[PDB]
Amino acid sequence: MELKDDDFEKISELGAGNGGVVFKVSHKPSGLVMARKLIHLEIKPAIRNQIIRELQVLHECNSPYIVGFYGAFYSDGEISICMEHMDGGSLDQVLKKAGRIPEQILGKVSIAVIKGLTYLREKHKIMHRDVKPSNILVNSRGEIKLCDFGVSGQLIDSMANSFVGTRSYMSPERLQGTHYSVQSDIWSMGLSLVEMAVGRYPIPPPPMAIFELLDYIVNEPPPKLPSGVFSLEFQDFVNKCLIKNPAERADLKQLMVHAFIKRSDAEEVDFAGWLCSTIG
Ligand SMILES: O=C(NOCCO)c1cc(CN2OCCCC2=O)c(F)c(F)c1Nc1ccc(I)cc1F
Ligand SMILES: Nc1ncnc2c1ncn2[C@@H]1O[C@H](COP(=O)(O)OP(=O)(O)NP(=O)(O)O)[C@@H](O)[C@H]1O
Ligand SMILES: [Mg+2]
Repeated sequence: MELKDDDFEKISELGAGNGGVVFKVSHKPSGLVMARKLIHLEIKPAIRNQIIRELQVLHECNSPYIVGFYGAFYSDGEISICMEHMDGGSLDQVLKKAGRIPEQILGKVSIAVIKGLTYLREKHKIMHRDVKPSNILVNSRGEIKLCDFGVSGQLIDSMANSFVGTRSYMSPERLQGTHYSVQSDIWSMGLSLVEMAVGRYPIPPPPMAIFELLDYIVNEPPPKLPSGVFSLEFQDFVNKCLIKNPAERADLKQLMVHAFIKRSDAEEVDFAGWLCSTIG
């Protein structure tokens, strides 16, 4: 869209994670209100421009289930990724205001997440590589969209994601040296669903620093939903997502026809209204 740091004006901070900070900004010359993610990396100009070059592909993403992209550029040691502003935030934020999320809302989220993944896989042959509650954004129109996926191979390598932060959604196969695949996103999604359903990160079942957590994941059995509160469909769905053997774990075709999804797809759920009310 042709953006440059002076076009912008800061409205407020939407939040920060381990690797960056996101601002709600005004893009003055167009009038657009967007979210601006700033990423700071101590890398040589060569690979940096390679990142901005690779990030340019986000322009060709165009799906109801994928967050909107406006442009990526570099300035002042910061890489800027400029997005559709999502007025409802991430599901990780909603989760703090709501404590936990209803399995009917979660069925809608799953249908969104599944469709978004398939879109990225069918249309761009990229895997998401970071499906978690904080990377699922919602807005007051009741839309549910994925962001922060691995569009840039250079950017992935530079961020050394795997050891940072306190929670991990990495799958067993990956932490045992397997090549990355869509199955690994299924595991992430199920672990996400469990976390959003019960209201806390499932591993371990009710201090653990990253490496122990990672060891715990490849060794202990997978997390499961509690015993009385959720339908037996929702927990078979989540169970089929968290099968430790990627061979057995369900795939997107299978999940899309699972009992839980068929029902959720039919249930008349007012997500926007549930949202503006849970957080207003
Ligand atoms: O922003 C990111 N992650 O957030 C961390 C920094 O706050 C981000 C990270 C990576 C690299 N990566 O790929 C996933 C596996 C782990 C990993 O390290 C990447 F390739 C990206 F393109 C990113 N941004 C991004 C993508 C789509 C939209 I629409 C908007 C965006 F901002
Ligand atoms: N397009 C957007 N619209 C509104 N809020 C956003 C948008 N993108 C990101 N955010 C918020 O900005 C904050 C940080 O996002 P982010 O930088 O990716 O850290 P994170 O994904 O939460 N954890 P991590 O990826 O490990 O650093 C979160 O609270 C998001 O909900
Ligand atoms: Mg994120």
